[PDB]
Amino acid sequence: TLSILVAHDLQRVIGFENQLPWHLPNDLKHVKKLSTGHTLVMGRKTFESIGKPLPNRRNVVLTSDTSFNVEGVDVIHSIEDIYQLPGHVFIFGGQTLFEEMIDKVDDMYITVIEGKFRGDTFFPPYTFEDWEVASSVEGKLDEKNTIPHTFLHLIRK
Ligand SMILES: NC(=O)C1=CN2[C@@H]3O[C@H](COP(=O)(O)OP(=O)(O)OC[C@H]4O[C@@H](n5cnc6c(N)ncnc65)[C@H](OP(=O)(O)O)[C@@H]4O)[C@@H](O)[C@H]3O[C@@H]2CC1
Ligand SMILES: CCc1nc(N)nc(N)c1C#CCc1cc(OC)cc(-c2ccc(C(=O)O)cc2)c1
Repeated sequence: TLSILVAHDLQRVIGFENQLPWHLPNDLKHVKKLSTGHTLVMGRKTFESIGKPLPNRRNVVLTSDTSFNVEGVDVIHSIEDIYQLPGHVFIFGGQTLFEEMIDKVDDMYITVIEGKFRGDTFFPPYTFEDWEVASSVEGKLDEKNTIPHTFLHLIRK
């Protein structure tokens, strides 16, 4: 399976100045649950924003840099390489990769952050006319998760 995995706000912001604009531990756990034991594919800038590979899953970075080498990271150099990756593969970021892959993926796991943040990085527009809602689960608010958020699993019609 090829899936998108993304958290975006009400205006599809996903990033600002190399950071996630919000602090939502529930969503980090969501990502850990979905992608542990599987594969994340991300563009070079997203990887550098993170700074290191995420544990207990395959980390694949897409770059044109033939010198790029990071222990624990597998490098690919073309979009076509993604399709040769075995198992459940999650397109993880950023804006550029999402723009390249949104018309190709089977389904999307979206965390909708119910706020309006300043951003410089955006998920591409999509329409629910093209996507069936397999599930929609509101995240719980608490001490450490203080912005409303909803977990969507959308499947291409
Ligand atoms: N929540 C997120 O996903 C976040 C992502 N990070 C943001 O991405 C922000 C905007 O840059 P963006 O172009 O969207 O970055 P991504 O696609 O990760 O990475 C772009 C890089 O992937 C590579 N490029 C993507 N498509 C291809 C491709 N088709 N072939 C070869 N390389 C790929 C290429 O790397 P390279 O310059 O080292 O060659 C390209 O410049 C950038 O400012 C990063 O900060 C945010 C923090 C939040
Ligand atoms: C974790 C945020 C996130 N949520 C969902 N649902 N989908 C995604 N694709 C991303 C993402 C991403 C890229 C990214 C950028 C970044 O720049 C600072 C940081 C992270 C990040 C931060 C914390 C953790 C963690 O503690 O588990 C993991 C990734 C992750």
